[PDB]
Amino acid sequence: RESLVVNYEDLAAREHVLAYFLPEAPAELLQIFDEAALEVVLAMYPKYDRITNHIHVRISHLPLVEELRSLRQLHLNQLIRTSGVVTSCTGVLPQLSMVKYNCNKCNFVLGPFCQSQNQEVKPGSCPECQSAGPFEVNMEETIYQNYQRIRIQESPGKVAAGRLPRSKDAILLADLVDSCKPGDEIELTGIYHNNYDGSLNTANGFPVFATVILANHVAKKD
Amino acid sequence: VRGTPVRQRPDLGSAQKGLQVDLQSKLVIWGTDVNVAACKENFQRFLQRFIDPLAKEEENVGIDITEPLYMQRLGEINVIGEPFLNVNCEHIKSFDKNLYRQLISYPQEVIPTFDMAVNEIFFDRYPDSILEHQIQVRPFNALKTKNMRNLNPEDIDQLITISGMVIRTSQLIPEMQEAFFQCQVCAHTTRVEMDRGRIAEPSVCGRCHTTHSMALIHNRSLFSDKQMIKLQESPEDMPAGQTPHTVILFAHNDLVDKVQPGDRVNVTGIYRAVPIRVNPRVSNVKSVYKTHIDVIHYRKTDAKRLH
Amino acid sequence: LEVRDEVAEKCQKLFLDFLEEFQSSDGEIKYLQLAEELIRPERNTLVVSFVDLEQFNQQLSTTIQEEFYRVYPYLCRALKTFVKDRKEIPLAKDFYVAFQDLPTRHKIRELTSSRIGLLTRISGQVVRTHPVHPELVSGTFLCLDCQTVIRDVEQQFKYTQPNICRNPVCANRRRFLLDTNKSRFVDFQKV
Ligand SMILES: [Zn+2]
Ligand SMILES: [Zn+2]
Ligand SMILES: [Zn+2]
Repeated sequence: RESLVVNYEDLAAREHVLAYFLPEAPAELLQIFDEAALEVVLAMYPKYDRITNHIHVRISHLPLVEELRSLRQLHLNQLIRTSGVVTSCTGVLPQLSMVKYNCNKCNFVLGPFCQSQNQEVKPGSCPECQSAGPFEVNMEETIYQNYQRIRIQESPGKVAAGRLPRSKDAILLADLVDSCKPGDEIELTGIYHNNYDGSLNTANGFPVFATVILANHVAKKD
Repeated sequence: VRGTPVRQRPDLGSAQKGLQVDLQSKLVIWGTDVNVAACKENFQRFLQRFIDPLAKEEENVGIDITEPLYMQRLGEINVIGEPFLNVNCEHIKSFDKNLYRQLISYPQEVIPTFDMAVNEIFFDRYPDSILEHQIQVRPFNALKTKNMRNLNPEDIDQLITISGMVIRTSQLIPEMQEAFFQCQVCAHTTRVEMDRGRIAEPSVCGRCHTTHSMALIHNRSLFSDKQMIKLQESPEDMPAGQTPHTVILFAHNDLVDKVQPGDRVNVTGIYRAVPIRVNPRVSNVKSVYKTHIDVIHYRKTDAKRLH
Repeated sequence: LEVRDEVAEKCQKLFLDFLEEFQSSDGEIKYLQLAEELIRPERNTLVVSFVDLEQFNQQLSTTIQEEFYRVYPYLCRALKTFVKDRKEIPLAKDFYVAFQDLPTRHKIRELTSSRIGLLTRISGQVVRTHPVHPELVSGTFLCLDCQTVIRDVEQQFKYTQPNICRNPVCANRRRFLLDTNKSRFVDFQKV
C-alpha cells in the first residue's frame, strides 16, 4: 500500500513536540517521517525495498477543521484539515518524479533529479560535453508518480445565508489518486500551498497568488 | 605461471585488439599468420631442444655446451634473479626459419608468446623460484640491416638490428601505467590500467554514484621509465653521396641508462613510424611520418674492437 | 561514507604515539621539547630523526618510507594534534614533518619511477634558486553558474579547479572563480 496512516491524536499524546511542529512546517516533517517510516519498514521486511522504496505518512484526525471560506494567507505553508464536495477530478496523469534527461548533442543521460512540486527541474550543463544546449526527457529511464487534480467546494448545507460556495484545487500524488470521485463528500488534509508558478506576473492585474492544496490524507464520508 | 605479476612491456608498444581470424570456412591473428598456440609450442620446442653445433667454448662462457643453451640460461636466471632472457635471432633462424620470420615481421605479437612459453618452462621447472616479475624474452642479432635508410614503409613495426654510436641520452620520462582515481566526495579509490595508450577515466563514482567526482591523483599512480637515445647510425653500406644518419631510440624501464654517450652499440628493436602533430596544441598530424626505434636489446659486443 | 585510508590512519596513530612517548637518553620527551618551539609564528615544521623513528617502531618507519607520499598528510595532521593538545596555536595553522638522518642515500641516476611517492634522500649541487612565492595548496572555488561554493579542493602541483560542481543539477566544469581570501597557501621555492 506504500502509505502508513498516523493518528494525529496518538502522535500528540505520545510526542507533543512533533505534533506541535507538524502543522507549522509540514513539508520537512513529512519528509522526515517518510524517511523514518521507510527505515522501520525495511527493518521489519528487508525484502520490501524492491516494492516501493518510499513510504508516505498520512496524518489523520487533525484537531482544527477549516472550511474553504476561512482559508487566508495566515494558513499558507501549513497542514490544514477541511471538508468539501469533489466537483471535478482529472484523470490520473503521469508526473515526473525522478527525471533522466537525454542530452541531444552527445546522447549522454543526465541522471535523476527530484522533480519537486514547486518549479520545473531545468538541468544545467551536460556533464560530458558541458553543453547547456537543448535537453529532452528520457521517458524510458524516468520514473513517474501518478498525479491527479481535484476541485472541492464548500458543501451546500454548510454554505449559509446568501454566500456563494468557495472552491479550491487539490493535488493527489501516487496514492491518493482515484480515492475520490466527482460528487463525493470528503475531508481533505494537506498543505496550503502557495508557491509553484502562479503569481499573475503577466501584468493582467493585481499580484495575487493562485493557491492549491497538496493533499496529504483523504477521508470519504460514507 | 606461479602467480608472479606479468609486467607490462612498453617496448612492445600499446597493445592491440588481438583479433583472431579463421582462415577457413587455421586460427591466425588478424593481419598476421602467427597462431599464438603454435608459436608458443614451437618456441618451447626451440628453448628445450636447441644445441649450437659449431659453437665455441670461448664464445660461450659458463655454459655447458652439450646441455641445452637456453635451459642453462634459465638456470642462471633462477640463480641470479633478473627475469630477462636474451635469445639469439640467429639461433632461432637456425632452429626454424619460419619461426624466425614470424618473430621478425610480427614482434609485438610473437614476443609475448615467447614470454608465456619461457615462463611456463621456467615455472614447470624451478617451481619455487621468486622473481619480482615474469621473464621477458629479448631477441637480438637479427639479420643486420646494413643501412637504416634502405628501410621501406613495408618494414614498419617489425624487428630490426642496427649498429650505431650513442650521441646523446635524455633524462628519464615517467610513463604512466595505472591511473589512480579518487572520489572528491566519498574518497572511494579505483585504478585504471593503460588500455591502448588511453586511460578511460571513471566518470562516475562506484561508491556514492556521483558523476564526474573522480579526480586522478598523479603521484599515487604506477609509472614506467622511458629514455630517448639519439644515436648516430654507423652503416656499413654507404652509397655515393649519402651523409651520416641520426636516429632516435626509446628505451623502457630496464634499458634506461644502460648506454652512455660515445658507446658503440648494436641495437635490436621495433621499427616504429609515428605521426607528428603540426603544432604542439593541435591534433592534426602531417601525412608524412617520422620513424624511430623502440629498443629491445643492447649489444655492446663487436668482433673488431676491444672490450 | 568518506572511505577511510586505514593504512594511513594507522600510521598517523602510531606516529602520534611515537611523538608523545619517544624519549632521548635523558629520558624526557625530546619531541615534546622540540614542539614547544612550534608555537612561535614563522615556525611550522618539526624535524624528526628517521633513526629515532626506526628505533621506536621499525614497522612504522618502514611503512613511512615505503608509502611516504600517501601518509605524509596524515603525519602532518598527527603533528598538528600533538601541538594543539599541548598549546594554543592558531586553529588555521598548518604543521609539516621534516625527516632527516635517513640511513640510505640514492643517486639522481637511480631516481627512477619506482621511487615515485616513497621517501628518499639524494645529494646534489645547487645550480640556482628561484624566489619565495606563496603556493596554492587547497582553494575554495565559487561556481559561476549557480554560486555554489566548492570548498577545499587540493592542488596537485598544478592549478586544479573542481572536477564538477557540487550541485547535482549543475554540471559546471569550466566556470569557477577562486576565492583567494578563503584558500590556504604554503611557502614555495624551486631550486
Ligand atoms: Zn552532452
Ligand atoms: Zn564517491
Ligand atoms: Zn554549479
